Amino acid sequence: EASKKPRQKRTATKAYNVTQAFGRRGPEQTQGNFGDQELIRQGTDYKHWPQIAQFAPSASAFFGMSRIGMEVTPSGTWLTYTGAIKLDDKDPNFKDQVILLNKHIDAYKTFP
Amino acid sequence: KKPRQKRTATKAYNVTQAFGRRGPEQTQGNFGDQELIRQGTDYKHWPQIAQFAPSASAFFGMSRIGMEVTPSGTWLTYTGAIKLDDKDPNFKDQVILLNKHIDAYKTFP
Ligand SMILES: Nc1nc2c(ncn2[C@@H]2O[C@H](COP(=O)(O)OP(=O)(O)OP(=O)(O)O)[C@@H](O)[C@H]2O)c(=O)[nH]1
Repeated sequence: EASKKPRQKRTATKAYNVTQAFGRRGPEQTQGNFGDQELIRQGTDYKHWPQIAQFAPSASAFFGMSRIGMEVTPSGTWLTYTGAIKLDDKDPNFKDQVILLNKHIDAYKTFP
Repeated sequence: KKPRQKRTATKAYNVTQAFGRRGPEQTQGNFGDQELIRQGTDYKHWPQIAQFAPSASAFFGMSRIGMEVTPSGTWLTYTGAIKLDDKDPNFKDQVILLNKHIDAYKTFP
């Protein structure tokens, strides 16, 4: 039931984890690089998910803020995206936010 | 003043008001024709566009995420790609729709 969904609409959870929904973390251009082993294993059941999720864009923001392209290639047709989301450094939590995000960025380098 | 990434554009609060002018620069959005820019989530093809926007889980799962410090602040960066389903009956309509919007600003009067 979880795996029936198009990839961009999947919701990772302990039962259907980040690796299962979105592939092994890793270094390549269109492979995901985000998550330490606890997030990878728990998905949205991760205890600090909401403090990560506060940075994800709404659908309107996703198409409003991003640089969208379309590439047709031997594998299919791909909607490419790029953008950046500013952290609020007025937020007393800003320090914590950074540390939490950096915990998960490229964390895969540190384990098998 | 919701966080920018949480805003939702509508006729009352439009793509330009919410996310700024469409343009060539790396901090600007390039997506939307004049009608989508005016209507936001009221746009008559919104559902067919939104079908490609990632869940929170998917945004963080699929993307290459980074963090950069610049004079304007600290930025969570993201890049990646969302494969269209070839075998969907509506694939061809999706292509047309996407083409209508990507860098549409280049032809605005
Ligand atoms: N970046 C990106 N990669 C994708 C996308 N769709 C498929 N891929 C990659 O191509 C592979 C092809 O697998 P699919 O059958 O499309 O999806 P799956 O989740 O592996 O398979 P099921 O869960 O059994 O449906 C995936 O494992 C991904 O790594 C996408 O929308 N974006």
